[PDB]
Amino acid sequence: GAPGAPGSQGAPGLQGAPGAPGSQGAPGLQGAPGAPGSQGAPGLQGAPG
Amino acid sequence: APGSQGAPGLQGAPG
Repeated sequence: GAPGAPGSQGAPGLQGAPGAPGSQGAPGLQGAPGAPGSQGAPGLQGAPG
Repeated sequence: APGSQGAPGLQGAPG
């Protein structure tokens, strides 16, 4: 009578349950534009001479 | 363009 010669090993060894990390976009470090005080040629308004 | 607005006559007050 065959003792079933059991050499059965289950196949649930799917180690990775999840996958692995994915990249993502680094946010944007804005340059902080706040200063509007540009030039106006400090030459005493627009006098017509 | 820092320091770059004088279009009409800026810095031209001759009075």
